[PDB]
Amino acid sequence: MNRQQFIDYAQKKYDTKPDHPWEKFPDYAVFRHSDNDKWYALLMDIPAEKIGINGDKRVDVIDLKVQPELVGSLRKKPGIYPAYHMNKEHWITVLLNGPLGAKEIHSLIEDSFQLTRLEHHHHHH
Repeated sequence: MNRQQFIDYAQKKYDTKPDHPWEKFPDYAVFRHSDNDKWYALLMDIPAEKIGINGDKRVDVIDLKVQPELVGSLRKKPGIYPAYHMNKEHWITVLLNGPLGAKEIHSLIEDSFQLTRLEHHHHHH
């Protein structure tokens, strides 16, 4: 899967525009819904050695939010490495330059989308 596809896909399904809070990182892109509040989606190129792969070539990865019980299912698939941040089950690093298929990624995102749905609750009774 190429980044151009990810950027066009997000603007197509998430209709969200890229953001870069840190100017020292213009190549970094962050997607978030201000109408949903609470989310995590960042795309950045990190060394292949930072994902556990021996290769020293740089690769493109994106943050994927999943449920604590579906982490084993998604994390079981190869090419997907766990987040190196403080969390792990909440956010999972996915290798776009990996063996992951475009249709396979779309299915996984659909599952994460359910958690990024707008208006989680709003009813007096």
